[PDB]
Amino acid sequence: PHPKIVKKHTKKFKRHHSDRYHRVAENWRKQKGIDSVVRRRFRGNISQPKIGYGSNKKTKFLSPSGHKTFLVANVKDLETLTMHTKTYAAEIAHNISAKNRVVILARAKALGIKVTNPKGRL
Amino acid sequence: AEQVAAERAARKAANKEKRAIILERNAAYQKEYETAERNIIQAKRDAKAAGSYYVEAQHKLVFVVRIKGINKIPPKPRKVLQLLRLTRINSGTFVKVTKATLELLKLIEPYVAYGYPSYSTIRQLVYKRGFGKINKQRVPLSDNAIIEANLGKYGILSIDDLIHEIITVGPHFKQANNFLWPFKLSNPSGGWGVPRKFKHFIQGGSFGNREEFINKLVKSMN
Amino acid sequence: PSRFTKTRKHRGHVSAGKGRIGKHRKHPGGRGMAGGQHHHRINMDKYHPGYFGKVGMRYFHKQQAHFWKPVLNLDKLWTLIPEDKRDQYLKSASKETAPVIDTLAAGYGKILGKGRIPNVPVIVKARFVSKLAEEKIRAAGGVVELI
Amino acid sequence: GKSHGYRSRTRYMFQRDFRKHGAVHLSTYLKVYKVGDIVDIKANGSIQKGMPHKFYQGKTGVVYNVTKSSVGVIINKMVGNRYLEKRLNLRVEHIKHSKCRQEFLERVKANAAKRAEAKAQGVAVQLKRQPAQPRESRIVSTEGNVPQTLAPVPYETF
Amino acid sequence: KSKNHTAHNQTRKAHRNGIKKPKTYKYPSLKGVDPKFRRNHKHALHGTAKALAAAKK
Amino acid sequence: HVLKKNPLKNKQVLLRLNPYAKVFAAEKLGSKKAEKTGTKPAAVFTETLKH
Amino acid sequence: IDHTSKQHKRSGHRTAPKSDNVYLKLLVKLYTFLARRTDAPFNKVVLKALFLSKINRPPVSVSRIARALKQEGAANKTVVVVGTVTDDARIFEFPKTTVAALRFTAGARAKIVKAGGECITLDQLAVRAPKGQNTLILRGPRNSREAVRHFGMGPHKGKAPRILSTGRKFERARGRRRSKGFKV
RNA sequence: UAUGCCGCCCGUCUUGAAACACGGACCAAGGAGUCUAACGUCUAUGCGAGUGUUUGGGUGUAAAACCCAUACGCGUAAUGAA
RNA sequence: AUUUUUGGUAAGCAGAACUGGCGAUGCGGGAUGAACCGAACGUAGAGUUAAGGUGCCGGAAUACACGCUCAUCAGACACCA
RNA sequence: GAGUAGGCAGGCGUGGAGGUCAGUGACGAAGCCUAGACCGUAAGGUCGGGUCGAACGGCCUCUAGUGCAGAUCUUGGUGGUA
Repeated sequence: PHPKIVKKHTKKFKRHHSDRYHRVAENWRKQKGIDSVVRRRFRGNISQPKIGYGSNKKTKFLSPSGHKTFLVANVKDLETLTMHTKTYAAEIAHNISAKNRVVILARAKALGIKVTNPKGRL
Repeated sequence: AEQVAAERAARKAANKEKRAIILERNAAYQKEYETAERNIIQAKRDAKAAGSYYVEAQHKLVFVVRIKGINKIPPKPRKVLQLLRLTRINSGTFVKVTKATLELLKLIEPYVAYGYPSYSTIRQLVYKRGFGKINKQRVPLSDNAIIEANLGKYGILSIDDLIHEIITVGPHFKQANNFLWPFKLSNPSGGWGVPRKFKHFIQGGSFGNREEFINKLVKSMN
Repeated sequence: PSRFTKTRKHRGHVSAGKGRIGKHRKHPGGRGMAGGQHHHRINMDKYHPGYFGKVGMRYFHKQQAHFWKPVLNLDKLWTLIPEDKRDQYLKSASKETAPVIDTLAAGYGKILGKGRIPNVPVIVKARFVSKLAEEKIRAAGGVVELI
Repeated sequence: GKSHGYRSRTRYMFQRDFRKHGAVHLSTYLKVYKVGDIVDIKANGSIQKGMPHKFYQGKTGVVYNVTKSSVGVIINKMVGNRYLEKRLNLRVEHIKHSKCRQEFLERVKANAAKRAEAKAQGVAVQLKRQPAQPRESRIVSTEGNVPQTLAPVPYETF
Repeated sequence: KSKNHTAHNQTRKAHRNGIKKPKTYKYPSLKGVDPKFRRNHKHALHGTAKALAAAKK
Repeated sequence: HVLKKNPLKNKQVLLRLNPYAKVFAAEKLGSKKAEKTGTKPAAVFTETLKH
Repeated sequence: IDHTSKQHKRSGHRTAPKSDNVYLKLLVKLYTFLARRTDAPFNKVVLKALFLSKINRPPVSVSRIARALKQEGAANKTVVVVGTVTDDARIFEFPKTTVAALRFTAGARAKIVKAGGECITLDQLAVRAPKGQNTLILRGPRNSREAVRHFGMGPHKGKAPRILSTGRKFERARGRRRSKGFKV
């Protein structure tokens, strides 16, 4: 059980002029200009990251499922979330071979741990 | 370890005798107010019949509410408003009328509205917006136990005992008034009337001494 | 540790903490003690009074080994005797078992008289002594043997 | 150039007074000054020795030193954002006693008399002072005082 | 070409962190007080010290 | 105290603080009359009022 | 919201030791507990003195301890030093005492044991005196460190100039004697 | 993507920049408070009337680690031109 | 920038005094504007107001009430044109 | 609970270093591409799909030639004018 999850600002904080120029990436960067409309916060410009947007501490790090994501490499690592099945969701690491994913998903369902990735790697 | 029909029942018996003291006190204050009105009203009628006018004793309580913003206030009024604890707009305090206070109101006139707070308006304010200073930490009263904890030293044991020591300027007025946190009022219900506030009330503005019309304003702002 | 330096915390901010008007230029006062009498007089006269001008007479080829004379107070005099044999002297030394403190081997020129020594004959051997040093050693009941 | 001399801007203040020129009256000298006594500073331009700076003219301090023809006064001198302890050396014609401190030092004895009296009697002393209280309820009587109905005036030249 | 002098913002600067009284100790500065009063006062206080050192029995 | 309720309504925190709230409501003290057969107009006040 | 004071100003006092010492944190843990529960003014003093830094816990000498027990009525109290207890070979007589320090020096440990006394910790102290019953809290002199004689140098303070060489030719000529210009 | 309303181009010097003030066509990569001798403050650590092994010797699984004598620097006394 | 004020015919000029502001400041209003008015700002909901307005653009009375004005160059909101 | 210049604190990311997870990996490391997904106020992190083919990572610490849009910056490449 959890309180109904709200996120005060869902959409990403794209860097100013990331749309305008290719040299500029959208990875958020504070506008430190002396005349910057984004820094000075004029009516109509983008919104900046402010701590006030911080997610509720009871809903923080929970997925839509309501499980804190835990990266898992092997069965040894999966076998730590045994008494923590209501709490976490095992997620197999990106670099794990198909045969090792066969073993983890077998063990995951055998213990009753929810997984977000495979899929079975067809 | 019983301590369910001994300790619980003991302090319940203590609570009941205390509420019985508070009952007869609130009955005494109701009697004190109703006869004190009747006396002043009869005195006015006695004088009219005699053929000789009756001057009502100069008001000894004023309720001050700051109607101005915080930007562009000069050092003199600014610090006077820091001493009356009106550090934001629609902040209310009480002040006992003396020479040392009437001259502060002359200084800060353009930043506040003040007047003579009725019994009713005082009662509504201390009920709905009763907050106390306890280890500063501004704590809502909600219980006459919290008053008689901090102000029981001075003899006030209730909400209606506190409202008494304000409405009738007591020997422990300073203590009761400084205990009360500066009232955080909202903007008035139907507005101010007054197209432009920051003229003096007499001109058709709002700021300064509105003798009895503060009561109306404050209830609207409550 | 480069990673704790505020240089790492400065990356992004235009002027690197040195301001937009000062600009951080090469030498906007000179190069070390420059203008001490001119535009750094206030800092020189304050904090460093006596910097400028000469005082006293010169000494050509001043060997610091002539002026050796390191000092030992009487509060520290008894600390020279080793703790193995110390207490046997400090409890009834008394004339003919009066201990011999050679202060030159200990590496002191003069003995000065700051401390109160215990009332014991404490035969002291020092190159130099104060008037109050030899007073207090004779008072305690010892002597100063010059060497 | 600009003038910042010792007795500069002091035409009218070290001026003597109208028909109070000439000699100092002898009570000035017969007056006794002791340490801890609060004294004013006001120069007598007729006397041009141990005279205070125009700053200290009007100030009030407390006597710290006493010598032949002169006292020593401590004054509070604000400079920038902080007061200093300014020690003057004033000849005795440039100072006087402060009735400020005289009216306090008699109120102390008036309080001492009130309390020492009312300790062994029926007590309602209230030793503290209170400001001008809002005036109490009085009846104003119109017996040979039937109010005069005033009206505002028409305008007229001269 | 420049300007010369203004006492603008100088009060604000002073009052921000400052205007402060010199704290007034008991037993004040007995320096620049009449030297012969001092010369005597020492011997008076030394006398009072001896008189209470005699009183201690 | 998770919530400041309000004495002036809810009726319960009004009966909690100020137990005299019962007696006031029961006796109808907010609607006290209670006179008169005086009755004392004036003599000169009325002439100085009208004029 | 005309703020009277600085908003979000820290108390300006240490609430923990910047020391990461395990055994000091175990000692702080004991005294944060006792400070909270006991309601004896002693335990608040010891908690703060444990937070204090090397410059503000200067070494209390045995000679200073011997002097503090020379006092009449306070001759059998336990000597609470929060910091080092150093040796002083200046004195010869030392009495039988119990002293609760953070650290002792090999010389200080020798002298206190030889007199016949008991070298205590703060937890060995706390187990016998939860309220600091019959204690004598001492502090070494703070304003004796060599850095403090340069604090607030100016004319005419009589404070130490920050220098590296101390003879003539080094900060005695102009502005330290009326002969060469002026004095201070 | 449409629609209502809002939104001048950033960086810079500047009392004041959307400026008819300067740099910038575009992109990738490289690209600017470093190290050192000597020091002030504050803090941590050791030992504490002392302290500092490492210039050097002994030793070694070999530029490491481990051990160590005599000095020496600073401190333990200041003030004087002397 | 209001107020006191010097030089100057004067200035969006030069120089002072006290205070408040911009600089370093977004937001509601004066159409637009660094400085004027109102209010100073974490992220949202609800309620109420400030200055300013409520024919239409444009959220809001083509509201009520007593008068004045007819201009072949009407007049229309302080700083401010 | 505003904020330039500025200070301080808490973290995000990079090349290496010591230790550890008997970590991942030719049944596919790293790299790159992705109007797919999830976490984080953010710096960023994680996952799915593709291409690819030989290495790489989490955490506790050490260290620095450690983070780019501007410098008529450097080198290389590319344009609109056409």
